[PDB]
Order: sequence, then structure tokens, then C-alpha cells
Amino acid sequence: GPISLVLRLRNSKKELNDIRFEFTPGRDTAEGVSQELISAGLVDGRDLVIVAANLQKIVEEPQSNRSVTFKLASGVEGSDIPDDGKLIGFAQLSIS
Amino acid sequence: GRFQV
Repeated sequence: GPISLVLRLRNSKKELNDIRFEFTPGRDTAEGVSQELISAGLVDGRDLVIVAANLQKIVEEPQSNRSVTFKLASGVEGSDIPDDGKLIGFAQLSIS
Repeated sequence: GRFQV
């Protein structure tokens, strides 16, 4: 690190966005940065655990894990059926 | 400051 990351997920208008951010191993934690995403209103609070888990995955081996796609707890029943293709009820973390 | 959408 530092690691240049992108969180890709739909906003409240269902528009796809790429959120760019740095993660510095030794200084930042997956839980801490996930909480930052939530406090910024970029990620739903229900998604803390899954986003933290996937952030940890991508940061520990950024050489292996170029991309991780994961379910959103917030999207499990929310009016649109989850679709990983389409990143509906899913998000994706990737190396820039 | 962390994030750029």
C-alpha cells in the first residue's frame, strides 16, 4: 500500500457510481474505512459487516484479489430482486 | 476527503 480502490454500487436513484478511495495498510482498517463509507452516506449501515469483510479480502492480497463482488444486506428484499450482473443488491470492490 | 464519487 497505499492501495487505490474503487467501490462500485448503485446510488439511491439506482444509478451506477464508482467511488474512488485510498487504503493505507498499517494505518487504516477495513472496519474503520467501512464506517467512513457509512457515515459519508455512501453505504447503507446494514452493509457494515459484508463491506468490511470484502474490504479486508481485497486489501490483504491486492495482488490476488483484483475484484470482489458481494451481496448487500440492504438489498436482500428491497423491491428489486438482487442481480449480481447488474449490481442490484450487490456491490463490487476493485483495485484501480 | 477520503472518497470521490
